[PDB]
Amino acid sequence: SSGRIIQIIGAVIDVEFERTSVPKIYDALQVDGTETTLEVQQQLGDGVVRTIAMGSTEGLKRGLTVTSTNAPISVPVGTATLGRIMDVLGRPIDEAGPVATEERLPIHRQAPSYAEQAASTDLLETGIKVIDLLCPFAKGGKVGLFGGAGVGKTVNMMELINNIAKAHSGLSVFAGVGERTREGNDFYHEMKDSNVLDKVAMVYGQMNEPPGNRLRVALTGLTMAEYFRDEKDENGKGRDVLLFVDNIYRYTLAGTEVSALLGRMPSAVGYQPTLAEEMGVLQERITSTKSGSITSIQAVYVPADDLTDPSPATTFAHLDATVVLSRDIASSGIYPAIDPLDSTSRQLDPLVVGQEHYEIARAVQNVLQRYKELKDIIAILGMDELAEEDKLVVYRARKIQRFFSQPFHVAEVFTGAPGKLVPLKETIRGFKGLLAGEYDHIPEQAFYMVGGIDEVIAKAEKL
Amino acid sequence: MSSGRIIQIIGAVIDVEFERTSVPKIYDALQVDGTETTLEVQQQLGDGVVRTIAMGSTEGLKRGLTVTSTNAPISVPVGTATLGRIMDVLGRPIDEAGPVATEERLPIHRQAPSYAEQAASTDLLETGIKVIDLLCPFAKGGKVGLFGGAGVGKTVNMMELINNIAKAHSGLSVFAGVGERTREGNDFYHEMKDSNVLDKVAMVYGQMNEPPGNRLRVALTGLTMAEYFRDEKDENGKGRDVLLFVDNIYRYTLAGTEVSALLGRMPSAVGYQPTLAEEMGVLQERITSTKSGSITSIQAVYVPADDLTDPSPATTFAHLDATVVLSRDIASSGIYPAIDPLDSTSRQLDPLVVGQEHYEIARAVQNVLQRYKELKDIIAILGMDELAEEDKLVVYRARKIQRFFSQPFHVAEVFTGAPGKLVPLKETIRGFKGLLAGEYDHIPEQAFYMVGGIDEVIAKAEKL
Amino acid sequence: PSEISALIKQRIGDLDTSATAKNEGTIVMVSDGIVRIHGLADAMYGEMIEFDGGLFGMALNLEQDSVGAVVLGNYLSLQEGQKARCTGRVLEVPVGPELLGRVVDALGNPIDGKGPIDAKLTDAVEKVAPGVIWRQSVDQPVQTGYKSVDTMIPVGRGQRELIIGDRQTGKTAMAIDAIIAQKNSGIKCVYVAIGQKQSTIANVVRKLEETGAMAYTTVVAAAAADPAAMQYLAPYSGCTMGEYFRDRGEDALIIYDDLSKQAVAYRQISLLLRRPPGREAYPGDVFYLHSRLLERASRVSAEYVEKFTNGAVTGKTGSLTALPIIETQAGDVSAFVPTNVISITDGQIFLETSLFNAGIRPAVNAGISVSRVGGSAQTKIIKKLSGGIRTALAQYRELAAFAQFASDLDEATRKQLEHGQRVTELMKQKQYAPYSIADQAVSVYASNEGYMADVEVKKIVDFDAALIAYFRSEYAPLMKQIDETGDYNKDIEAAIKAGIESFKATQTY
Amino acid sequence: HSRLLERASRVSAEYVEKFTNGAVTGKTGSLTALPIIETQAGDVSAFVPTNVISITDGQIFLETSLFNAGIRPAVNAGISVSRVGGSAQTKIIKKLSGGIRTALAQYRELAAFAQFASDLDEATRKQLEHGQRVTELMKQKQYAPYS
Amino acid sequence: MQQLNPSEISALIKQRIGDLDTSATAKNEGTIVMVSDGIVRIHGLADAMYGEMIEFDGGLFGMALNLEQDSVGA
Amino acid sequence: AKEAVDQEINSAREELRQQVAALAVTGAEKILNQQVDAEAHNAMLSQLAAKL
Amino acid sequence: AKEAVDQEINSAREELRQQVAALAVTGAEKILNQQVDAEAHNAMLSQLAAKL
Amino acid sequence: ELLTLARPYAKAAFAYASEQGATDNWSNALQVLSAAVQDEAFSAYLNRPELTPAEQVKLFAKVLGEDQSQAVSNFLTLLADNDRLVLLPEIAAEYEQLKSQNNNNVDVVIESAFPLTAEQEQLLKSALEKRFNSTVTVSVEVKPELIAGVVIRAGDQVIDDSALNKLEKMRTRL
Ligand SMILES: Nc1ncnc2c1ncn2[C@@H]1O[C@H](COP(=O)(O)OP(=O)(O)OP(=O)(O)O)[C@@H](O)[C@H]1O
Ligand SMILES: [Mg+2]
Repeated sequence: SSGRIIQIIGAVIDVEFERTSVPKIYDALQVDGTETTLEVQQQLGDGVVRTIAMGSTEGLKRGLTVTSTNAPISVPVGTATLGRIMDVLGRPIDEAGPVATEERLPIHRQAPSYAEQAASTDLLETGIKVIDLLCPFAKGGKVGLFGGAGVGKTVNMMELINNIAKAHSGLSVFAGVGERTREGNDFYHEMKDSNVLDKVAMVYGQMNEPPGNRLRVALTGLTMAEYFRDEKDENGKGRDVLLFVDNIYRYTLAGTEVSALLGRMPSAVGYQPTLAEEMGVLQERITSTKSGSITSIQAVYVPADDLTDPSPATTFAHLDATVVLSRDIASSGIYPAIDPLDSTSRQLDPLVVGQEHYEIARAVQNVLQRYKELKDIIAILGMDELAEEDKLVVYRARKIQRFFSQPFHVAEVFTGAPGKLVPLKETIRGFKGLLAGEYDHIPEQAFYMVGGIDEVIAKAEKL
Repeated sequence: MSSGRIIQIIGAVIDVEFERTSVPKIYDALQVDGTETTLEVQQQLGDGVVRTIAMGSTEGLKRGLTVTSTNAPISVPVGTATLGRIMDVLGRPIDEAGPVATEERLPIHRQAPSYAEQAASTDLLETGIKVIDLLCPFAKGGKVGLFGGAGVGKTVNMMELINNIAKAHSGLSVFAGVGERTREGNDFYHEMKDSNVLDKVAMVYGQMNEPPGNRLRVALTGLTMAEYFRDEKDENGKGRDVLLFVDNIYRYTLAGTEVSALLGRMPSAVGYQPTLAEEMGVLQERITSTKSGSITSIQAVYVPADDLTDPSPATTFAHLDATVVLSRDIASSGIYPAIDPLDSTSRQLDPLVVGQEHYEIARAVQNVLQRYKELKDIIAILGMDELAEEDKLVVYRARKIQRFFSQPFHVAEVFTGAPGKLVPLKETIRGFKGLLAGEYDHIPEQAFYMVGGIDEVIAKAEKL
Repeated sequence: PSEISALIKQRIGDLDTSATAKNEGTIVMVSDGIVRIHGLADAMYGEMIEFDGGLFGMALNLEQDSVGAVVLGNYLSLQEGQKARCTGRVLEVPVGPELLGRVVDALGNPIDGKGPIDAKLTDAVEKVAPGVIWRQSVDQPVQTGYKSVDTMIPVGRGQRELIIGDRQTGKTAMAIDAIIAQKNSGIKCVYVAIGQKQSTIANVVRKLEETGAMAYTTVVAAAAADPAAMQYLAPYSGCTMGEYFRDRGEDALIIYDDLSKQAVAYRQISLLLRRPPGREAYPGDVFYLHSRLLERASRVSAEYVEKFTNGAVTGKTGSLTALPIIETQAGDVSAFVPTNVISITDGQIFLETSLFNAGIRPAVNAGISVSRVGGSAQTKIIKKLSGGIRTALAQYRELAAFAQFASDLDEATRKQLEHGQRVTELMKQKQYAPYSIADQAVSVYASNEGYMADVEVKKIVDFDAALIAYFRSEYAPLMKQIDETGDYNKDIEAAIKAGIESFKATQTY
Repeated sequence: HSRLLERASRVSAEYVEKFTNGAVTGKTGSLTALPIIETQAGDVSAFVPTNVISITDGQIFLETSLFNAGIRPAVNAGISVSRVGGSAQTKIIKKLSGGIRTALAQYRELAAFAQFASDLDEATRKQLEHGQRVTELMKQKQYAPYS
Repeated sequence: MQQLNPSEISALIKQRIGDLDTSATAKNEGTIVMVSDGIVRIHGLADAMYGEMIEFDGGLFGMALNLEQDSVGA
Repeated sequence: AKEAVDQEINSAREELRQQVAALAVTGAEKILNQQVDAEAHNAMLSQLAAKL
Repeated sequence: AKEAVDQEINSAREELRQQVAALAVTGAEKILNQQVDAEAHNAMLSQLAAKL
Repeated sequence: ELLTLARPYAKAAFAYASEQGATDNWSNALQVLSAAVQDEAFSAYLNRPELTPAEQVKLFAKVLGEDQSQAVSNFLTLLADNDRLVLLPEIAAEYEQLKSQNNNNVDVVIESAFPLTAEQEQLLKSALEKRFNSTVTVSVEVKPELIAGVVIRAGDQVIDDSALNKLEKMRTRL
């Protein structure tokens, strides 16, 4: 009772079976010639099925026998994968020998039930000025990184990685999704020289494989994160784990590719109508739970800097912060180079962050946005013709921008790789003083490339 | 033997089979056996197969169920008793006050009026509202474009129109609610009732809670009602001349797009039905006057997206004859109605239509109102006394004009006391001409406000 | 112990009482919760269908030879060959006041982990609006605790009013806060959530529980992890529960979430049925789809109430007010779906991104937001006192450009500008802080009395709060009486003004 | 396009060395490619441009009017960038390019007021003059490359 | 496969079962098959010309548009 | 809190019944499988025919 | 308190499990009531299902 | 679908054969040709692209032997012209449906766990006669994997006595 190759067109495959013996959806189909594998997409009656090829699309012969597994796609999981890089099938692609474990789990579980949402919202700190002041995180949150091409975004993620690793036994995981493999290799080696791989797991989809593979890498990473969170350690509560999405947009595009060939009609942009279904399927399995939590970071690309179409629209209905990188702030020499005026979080709320921090954020928003709108007239005439009012405002804004300059903990070579991870409370103190004007008598340079008030004062005194 | 059985059902479209020796024609009426739903032949699919639409909900229905025909298009009750009655598209009472009294039934469809019956003359309807009566006179058997948002007294204006046409010209009134929202419909009913005018109008609503076919055919329903009343001859012949009120014809076009899409036919340039102009016309040509009787139309018009070049308003203007627009500011200035006497356009605005002197007078008024409008900004900014005293005279005279164009309404009598005043031309004309002569530049603006003819104005002025 | 053993045995002996001669079908084709089945010649249109796995399905396309039906539960469990079976019934869900404090599925199945629900009554989800003859006008107001809202945009029991705006604009917050204000209204409320993150859903749940108002309240949510059909039908079910009380002569409020989203789901479903697409892939009936839903909510003529009750109740009249929400792309109104929506509601409210970005909380643009129901949806006193705000806000919004200007302009313009700036700021408000109509009343009185036309703008909110507390303490019986009735009387205004001038004389702000 | 450009990159010396089966050891392999995309009315939202941009290492753009402004070549530095950065530049050129980029950014900043050099700041005028000079410095003929 | 020809009609099929040729007086008279919106698909007129006026038992006229292997659209 | 306790009690009280019933039906399946009575086959088909 | 009461109630479900095992073997005869008692004795012979 | 396409041809064939009473002959021919098209070899030989309709028609005549008719040949010709040869068996099936309903006979399919005796089969035939049909066509089937009982299917109509009852009790308990 083995099926055969009956029709192949590009990325869509069909097989005949004996009508009594019919494979169920989402179960693997074994090419009897090669290692290539097929996933069920829909059952075409008469023992006819439609499938997508996991692996190469070569060597294919009409009328070649193929067998099944009668079971969904399961790959090994567990601590025997940390610091190893796997394919979409969980095989060693790092030539580091085979995986050590046999703990294999399927990849199409259901979203966690309603009753098991973490009954309370949480918060996460990063020790980073602009973020922990203006982009708060909930443990279990959803984070978007928009734009940024004159700076090392991967450097930023790796900084967060060192943040969480030193901050918690909670490990980390990244998934290659349409990965610009140059940057992927760079990240791999730089994490390598960081000597931090024990808390990291690697799967790559690198713009070279049938769309299904790049679709499913996301599920793979999801599954790894799930299981790893579920390992309740010595207490009954496992570690809270972190995820890295190479790009959500490529996840959308993976399904977008062959949707029409699937017989699916186009959507409002020509897209796949199952867009929202798969999107929610993805997101709803990323939450905080009664025991443990899982959060993720999503490297976001924006087409032509346009957000007013479904592809980012659907995503936005699932994130919790919109970190939008800034290019000319990098041109201003700022290390993080993150815009301080557009990035937001839904987490900016006095009830969750306290009142003082919230109101400080309010005031800094106001001062920065007011300074921006005076740029033109300042250029036209000069500082003098402005009233004495807002001169201190200009100085304070400039000092704020300097204060945001945070030397990186892990670049290994940008300023010596010095970590700051300053407490939120100390930064609150410093920005409170600056808003009050406690130090509105010092050149902004003293606030540059440093952290708390102690560093600023020491720098100002040394010079 | 006309019983046919259901063969296929999707959404609202319905398919039946019949015997290849007895096949109903298109637009025939099918009553489902054992239920009160009705089917409408759209296109013969051969093999005794017909594709039709349903009229209402479609639930519980199952294939192979027998359905009969009528061998004829839809017919509804018509007659004198139809006034003060609200029926569906099928002409079936929904007021829940007994069945329809008449036994007279007429099919909904008929061909376009004959070229021979187009009356060889074109004259004007008399109204007593003193504004259209000068600036945008209505033809006899014309189409009046109406625009503006709600809350400006649209219902009120319709009230007064109905009152006048029924009173002087003994006109009969028919109103069709295309895509109606129930609440305002009920309010309009209660208004029909309190203001003692319900007894003279025939009412049918199609709600936006119904499949499109209902909404499409209420139009032809009311149309046929009007046709029956007009062709109903009076003593010595000469059946009445009647007015027709229809809401949001744009909704009509939208419902046409609906049914065309449901048929699985490709869209049009914007995406309307490609046949749009066909139904638009079919609506239009049955709106005219004849050698016997006449019909005139009032149609609520909404311009989606403010596109004067959109296909739907473009096709509308192909049949529009006069345009009337309603203002928000003017009403806020306590002037009622709030008709902008500067945007309203009439095809009938020609010395060959209203006569020579009337035409010139109207043109002069338009000039004065313009002139003052561009005066306004300077009056605001650079003061008032920095201008030509003739320009100031223009200002005062235009203010008098605006104060004067509003008037009490006989419908306003029950509203706020103050019984309205009916006024024809040849006094409005004379009074306005005298005002243009400046012979009344010795009187405050108040005598012109909430008042009838110039004789009344002078009476008040002397008494003021 | 042995109790259940007897219970299970006695229940069992009640079954296999006969052999059924049912008519059913079998599976031919499956794709994405969509199944083509063969057989079942006789079938109700839109019949709910059962399947060998215990799941259920909704039949839409009755083609001449087969049936297409959509999975209601979770597919990926069905294979061709398995046999369907119709229920001889249409889709039906339970209702009942016991549903309060309960959270269920769009099918009406508990999700609160509170066990089964003892609903004595179930009803078909799909019905028709009552006869237009059974409509009587709207006069009873509905309170929002939002001075701008309750002043310029009155809301009457049984009216359809639309909140609309762009994204992350607190629209959800607007709905929920409006819900909160129903401590004293005596009405009940239903929240319909569509395609949402269970996290957000649970946060709303927890917050409501903190308010405790989840006792005259019921809520159902079609989250983003749910079958599209579930989401599509859910608002109709919510409408069904509302109509329950409405037909009981009761008055209530319901709220939708993202009718656009459920429209999207319906688009996808229809598309999978190989139906002819419309503009932007939207089947035309979307207009019909929404409209047949919205009109089901209104305020009914008490005569209809009486006749339906068959004498059970005679005094009151039922009502149901509809508060839907639409999210927009960059504040467009020309999009097909919103365009359809607009002509349906009895009034609309916009949210402007910049205002909230400018920190204007709430960020409503009154400049275009209207309510064509007039003052009939306000109380007599508010009906009286709205006009000052109306005209001041007008004048301001025409001539607000002079902010930096008026260093040489005429004084009257300056005074009117200050008036406008102050009153504009007056509406800035925080969530979860509803204003009683008495609070709104004292604020408006102080406004029109100009007793705030002498204080700096930066502390207007502080001024107001202080005044609020001052009256609340000193003159509690007065506001008591006010919100008991809501009538404007010279004695009342004299007492209010005396209190105001005392406050000014007394402790400062 | 993906599987096309994906093939273009630089490899490890070990990879090729084993590929050559040890025939070569020292050198490492590399390959750079340049694709050309033609625009309609300079639109960027076009489908193929959208894709290719999403793929590439970065944009290099040229504006018509600049070629018509005599700017030959007519590079638009306002939008063309490389994620690679100075890492592929020698010490000296990276050392120098900074103030150049800064001046270009400044001049681009004051574009809207470029037609009103009568009431602005003097220092702003100096920045504009510097930008003008460096702009003209970016002119070059054809077939004439520079050491 | 593809949709049915709008010319495969049980009557016509049975007729060809009786005999294939001599259809409708060498196709001098045509019988209507498909009806929608002033557009008529007709079976059985090969003598008919493209662009020809078409007489009707209804006393009306038809315009020849599509001469096809099995049927004619007008 | 107390209501939560009650709900948990009820959840366990109902849950146990499910596995109990599963065990019972497995036993019933075993008994029917050991049952090899085609006499019962004849009797029951005759019974249905009578019901028919 | 929840943990204590649930753990002890759980501990009280095993004697109840054996009880209802007997009682479900007893209920296993109601398959005889499923029929018209075409079989009414096939179960009393069988006790091989003594599981849990 | 495919049945939908087959419909009209079945109608025509049934009408004609009934009008000639040769319905049995056409049914036999239909079975023959259905078996024929079932053959992979015969089809592949038939679908060879170098064959005008005449080739396939005469091939069908040959494989039919001395059983065809001029109406048969015309039918084959017309189907070959539009190449509807593929969906022939469904046409045959519908044709059987038409003869059954026309003669008012109903065909009934019964599966039993144990094999049956003609006594019981006649009893059931009588019983379904009391179900008020004209005549019945019984096709029995042994299904010992079914626990017991006889399951009877008349189109959409089904009656059960087997394991399904148990499934019902389990769902009931839950
Ligand atoms: N008046 C107010 N004062 C303080 N905070 C407020 C106020 N109004 C709203 N917010 C805050 O703004 C946040 C965002 O609003 P909300 O999430 O309701 O927008 P939304 O449009 O519902 O989002 P989405 O579009 O994702 O559904 C809320 O978390 C709420 O706490
Ligand atoms: Mg929301």
